[PDB]
Amino acid sequence: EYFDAAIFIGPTYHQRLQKFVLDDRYAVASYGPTDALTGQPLDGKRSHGG
Amino acid sequence: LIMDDLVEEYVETEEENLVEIVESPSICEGFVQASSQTLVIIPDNERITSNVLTTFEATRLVAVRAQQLAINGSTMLKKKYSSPIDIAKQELFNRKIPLLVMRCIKVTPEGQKIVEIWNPREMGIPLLD
Amino acid sequence: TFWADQQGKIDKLYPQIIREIFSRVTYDTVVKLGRSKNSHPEKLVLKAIQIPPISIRPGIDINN
Repeated sequence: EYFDAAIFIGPTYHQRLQKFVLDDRYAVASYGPTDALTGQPLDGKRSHGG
Repeated sequence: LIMDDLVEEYVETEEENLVEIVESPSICEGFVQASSQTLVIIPDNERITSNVLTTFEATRLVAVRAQQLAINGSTMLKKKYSSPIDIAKQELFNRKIPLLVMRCIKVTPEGQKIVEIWNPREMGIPLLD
Repeated sequence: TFWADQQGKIDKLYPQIIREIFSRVTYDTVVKLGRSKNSHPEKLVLKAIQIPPISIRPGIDINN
């Protein structure tokens, strides 16, 4: 179905910012590395838990 | 040898203006143990707290019952369910939950805990939906 | 470190001397100065420190 209004479509230069979801997304299970002192999970994705 | 990454320093700048001879006995002072309290249950006609369960209290009842149904398996629901959460929720709604709500309003220095024991099966039930 | 000056004559108040002086203090002075009986000045000098449990010093830097 054609739209009732005329749609403004044209070339626009677009940039892919280097913020990938695959790097940013993280999920952890119920167990993993823990801090020896406080017994809590380590900090962040890089430590594979937290 | 440039070390870098110093541990800094930490400064606190404030003041806490917290506004018969005697010797050392071991029984007059001390006694870290607290005296055992006695439970005073306010009579059912002297209770002045709400007869409608708060959402907090109803949620706590359902959660406790659901956990106990996770460890046990006995219930009073004619309509069987596959989840303990559903069983506990319907037990609360159908007014057949085997739990009592104790509301504590006092700690008397004489070692007296004054409470109001409320029956969830006779109480109003909040929305929860 | 503490320094005791007697009209220009100074002698170091070593922790042992301070401990003896504080042991000379009675409970009446502590109470009448508001300090709790469990806060007696004698407790401020230690002859046997506490080595903390390995729970708070794991990994084999504070252990140094």
